[PDB]
Amino acid sequence: FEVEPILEVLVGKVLEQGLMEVLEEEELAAMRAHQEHFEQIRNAELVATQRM
Amino acid sequence: IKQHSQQTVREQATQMARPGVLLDNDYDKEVTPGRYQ
Repeated sequence: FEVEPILEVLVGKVLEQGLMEVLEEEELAAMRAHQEHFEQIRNAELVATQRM
Repeated sequence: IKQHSQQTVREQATQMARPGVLLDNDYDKEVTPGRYQ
């Protein structure tokens, strides 16, 4: 009964912080991946146009 | 010479389910009301 409150508050805090951090990291990494995918197509077509 | 009983007063805190930091253990009980007078 002396450890009940610390336990409950810590458990919930850790779970919430973890879920929020995971969602934010996934979104940022996924945006970086989209930017990289556009950057490569752009460069390939630039090379083709320069050749022509 | 008679006998009388004494007891101090005792206090409680209630905290509701919080959308934030809180996770509460459930150690409660349920009941059905029935009629009232």
